[PDB]
Amino acid sequence: ENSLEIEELARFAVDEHNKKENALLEFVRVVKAKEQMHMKERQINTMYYLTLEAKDGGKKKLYEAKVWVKKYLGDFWKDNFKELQEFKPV
Amino acid sequence: ENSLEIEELARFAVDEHNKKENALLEFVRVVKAKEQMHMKERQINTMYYLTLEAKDGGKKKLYEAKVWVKKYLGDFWKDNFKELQEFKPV
Amino acid sequence: MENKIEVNSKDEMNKWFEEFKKGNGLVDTYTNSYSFCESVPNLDRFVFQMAGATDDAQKDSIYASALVEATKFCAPIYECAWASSTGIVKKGLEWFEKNTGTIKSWDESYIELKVEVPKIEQLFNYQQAALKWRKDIGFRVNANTAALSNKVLAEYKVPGEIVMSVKEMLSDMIRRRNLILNPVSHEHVEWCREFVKGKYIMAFNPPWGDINKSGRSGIALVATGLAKLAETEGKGVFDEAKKTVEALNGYLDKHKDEVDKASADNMVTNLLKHVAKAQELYKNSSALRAQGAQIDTVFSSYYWLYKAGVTPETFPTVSQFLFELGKHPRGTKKMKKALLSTPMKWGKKLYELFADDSFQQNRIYMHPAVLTAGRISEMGVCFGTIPVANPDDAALGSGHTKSILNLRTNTETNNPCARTIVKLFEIQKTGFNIQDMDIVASEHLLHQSLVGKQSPFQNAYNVKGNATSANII
Amino acid sequence: MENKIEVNSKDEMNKWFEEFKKGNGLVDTYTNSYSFCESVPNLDRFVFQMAGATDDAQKDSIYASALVEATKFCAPIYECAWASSTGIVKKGLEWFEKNTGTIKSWDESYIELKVEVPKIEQLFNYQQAALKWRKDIGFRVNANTAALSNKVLAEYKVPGEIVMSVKEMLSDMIRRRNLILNPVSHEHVEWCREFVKGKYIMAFNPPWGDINKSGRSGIALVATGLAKLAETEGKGVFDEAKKTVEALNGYLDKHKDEVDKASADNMVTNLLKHVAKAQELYKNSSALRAQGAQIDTVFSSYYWLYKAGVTPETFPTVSQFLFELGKHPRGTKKMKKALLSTPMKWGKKLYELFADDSFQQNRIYMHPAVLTAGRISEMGVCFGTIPVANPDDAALGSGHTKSILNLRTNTETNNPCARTIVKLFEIQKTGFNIQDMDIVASEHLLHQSLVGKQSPFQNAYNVKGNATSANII
Repeated sequence: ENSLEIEELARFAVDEHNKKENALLEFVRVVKAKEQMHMKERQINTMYYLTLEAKDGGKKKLYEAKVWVKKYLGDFWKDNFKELQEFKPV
Repeated sequence: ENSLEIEELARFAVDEHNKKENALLEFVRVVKAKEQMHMKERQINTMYYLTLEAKDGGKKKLYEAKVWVKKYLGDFWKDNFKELQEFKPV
Repeated sequence: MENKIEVNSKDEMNKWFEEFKKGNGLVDTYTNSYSFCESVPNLDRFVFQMAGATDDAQKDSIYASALVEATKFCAPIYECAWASSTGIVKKGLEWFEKNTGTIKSWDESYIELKVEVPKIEQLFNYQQAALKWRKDIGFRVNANTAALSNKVLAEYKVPGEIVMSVKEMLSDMIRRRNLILNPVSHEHVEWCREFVKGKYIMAFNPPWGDINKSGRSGIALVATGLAKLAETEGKGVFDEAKKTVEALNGYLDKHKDEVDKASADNMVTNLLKHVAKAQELYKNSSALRAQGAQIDTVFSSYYWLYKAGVTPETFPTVSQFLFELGKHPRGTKKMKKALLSTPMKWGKKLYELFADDSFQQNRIYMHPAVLTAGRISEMGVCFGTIPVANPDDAALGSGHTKSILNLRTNTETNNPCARTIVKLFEIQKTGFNIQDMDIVASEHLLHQSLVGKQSPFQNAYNVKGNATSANII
Repeated sequence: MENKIEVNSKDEMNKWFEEFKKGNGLVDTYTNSYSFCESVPNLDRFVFQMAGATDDAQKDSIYASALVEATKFCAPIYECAWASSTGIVKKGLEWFEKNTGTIKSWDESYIELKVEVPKIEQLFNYQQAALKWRKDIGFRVNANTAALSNKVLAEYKVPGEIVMSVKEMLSDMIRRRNLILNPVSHEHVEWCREFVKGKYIMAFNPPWGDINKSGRSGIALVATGLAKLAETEGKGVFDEAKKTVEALNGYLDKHKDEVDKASADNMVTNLLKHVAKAQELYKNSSALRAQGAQIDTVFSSYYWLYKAGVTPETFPTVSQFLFELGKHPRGTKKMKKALLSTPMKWGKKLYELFADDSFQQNRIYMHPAVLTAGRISEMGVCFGTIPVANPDDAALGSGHTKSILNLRTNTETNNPCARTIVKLFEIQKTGFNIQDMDIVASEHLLHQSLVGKQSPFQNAYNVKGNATSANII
């Protein structure tokens, strides 16, 4: 359900940070997560606060990430959108 | 051709006097007449002063008549109008 | 000859009028617009003439003569002049070429409408086309040439001496309108009238019985009621009523805990059905198409000019014709004779447009763009009053029916208009049996006077209310 | 689900809108009507993307995305809401059944019009029908929902930074309009243009050769000349083609003192026949039949709704569809997939109405009532901007082309409209070969802005003047 999903967002977040700042962070594993969802019939808005582990050359480091997800369950097209809104080390 | 034309107006003069003023005077013949006409393209106004002889039971006596004639030479209807304005003995 | 009323703007017009007025000595003592009427027409003798008359020809003659004498000198000179002004002539005749499409509904359907009854959309199209026609050529110069959107007057002052004669007319008009019905009871009408104002509760307990009770024909009483009300109080009722149900269904939502949600769900549907059927009944009502059959004088005149193939150059002869026609009473016979024989070809064509006997039903239903001999008088007031080829001749006088509207309707002069109309009516009454006539000129003129017309050039279609519901005081 | 926009009157509308505005926070900083557009869309990246793009699919994708982002948040909410309001939906859909007859000209010829070029009378019938449709259901609530009968702009105010880019567009528009007009020689056209301005005498002995000489076309060059002049410069010439004729009939037949009246009397016929024929040529001129193909968005939309068998109850699903379609750029393929796969009965029917490949000639000529995939966007702006089932979702943004017309055209904001159009145009230019396209959307939007459209719901057919003859400053 949820635990089966976060790790994807974590990898996404790292992969996004790799591009945003031109680096070679390798995702390790996730440790903390804090979801906050707002559903309104068709319109869904989920904000995720992530705390994850990532490698930088070899040493394992902690990272406080933050991701926005906007969804819209449509009759013809279900829309999904992700946006790493913030990514900082712990 | 006036002499061939005018007198008809006299006959009219008595015939009205017979009716409007309640009498039955009989026309004999006319001797004097004085026309005065004013034309304005389509609009014509002729005033006639006639002096005529008429029988009243038998004796023939003179009468000073007066006739107004208003004409309007139209393209579709030529209009004529007569009106005994005065009829007195002489 | 050629149109000697050189005007294209109000500026030229006013000057022309002031120029004409000083040399002729017009007055408006007795008339809403300046005219030659210096004394209220006395039509007394024609009554006694009509009484003494025996044969019908003489009676018709007498009536015609009376009407001419009435309308002879009381024509609205300013507006009449503007109506036949070179500018308005050109623009008015032009407009038809540039807008043949919008009017195809009745224009190209002409030959059939001569005999058959028009359909509502044709009337609507006609009226719309007229209202646009007025706008497109900038016809309005003052109030006497405007399009009225106001409401019919309920209070009409006439001297006591003729009151009984007026109420008598209305009483005969009302009787005619009742022929629209072929009669549904009045209580239903009161019920609807008070119902629509915002009283849904009534729906629960109709005094007659149940909401669905039917009449004769066996159609919903509600439908006939609203249908009736719309005629007497405008198109709006179908919204103000349909509205009054929303408050019900609303009220049926609160008490959905108390009252059923099955046989009550159908009350709204039922009533909405009755509103729909009522709309459908009102759509085809005689009252509406009769209301719509009302003729727009100047528009129909210019339409007929256009149809006759008259140009801004041949128009003076037409004006001269109408003048000579209105100047002195001359029968349909003489008119038809003179129409053909003229060298001008329009005279020949225009005659072909007539459809007098052709109609079968009540003539009131004939489409307002259909020319007939009797309707020629509609042109006469536009062009005939003043012969454009020689305007001074207008002083001679040329009477056409609707010129009676130029007379004053106010207490200052003791309403000469009303007096005249009444007199004519009483003449026709002395001469003929009114009941047996399709159209009574005087009644129609009164009906037009009652919606507050004061010039024959006003469009009184957008006026609102039932004119026969007026009060005489 | 159900239409959450219960409105039947302007007051109710205004209440609903005022209610909607506060809860959503609309603005009109950049738009003529209130909208969600709080920032002029920056389409810079799409250019560099289009440059970097290689395959065509990605270019089309980029363009679509750009256009969406442009139109995403700048929809005129008031008018859009009014357009999909229960009342206007009801009346608008109803109107087609009540008037199926009047529109048969193009309605029943649909399947033919998918492939064939429409005839002028079909276009005329369509436009008139549109104007009637607008009139009959009381569509007009404000200027942004009015029908323009006004005038094309001669001066078009734009920021300096893009002037040359706009002038470039017009140069490409002018170029196109000239291919519609072609090819009869120019000297003849000058002959006419200078002739009407007041030098008739040449007519006696025209310099090109003989008055009746025919060229490759089987008819007198005069007719083609007049037709040309009329095409390039409006109907008015045909009026001067009667005023300027006074010298014809006059100098030939009337002036017995100057010119002959035997071999010259027939010369009057000579040119006037060509004037008549010139009107006949102008009526069917490519310019006019192209001009008449101009589309009325809302009318065609509702027509397509009617043809699709949409009811006021199935309408919300259509609105939801168009919304979801406008929400995020998604190709025609997916569009058709979604059209077919839906449970709704309209989708397949609506799909069957497409006529993209069917057409043969230049798309500019396609009858305005023919649906095509590309033309879905015409519906999108009426129904798609606000999903009636859940209007609050409108804040998400749903872009459809013509919403660009909602943008402001004044210097205070530096004409974001012009900037946008130019941007899209340059994107299209970077991505594709403009010359090889039948219709350039941005150019069309500009041309619409040039005739002074300020909302996609205005009918700009009765506008007068040539929009490409404007000056950019």
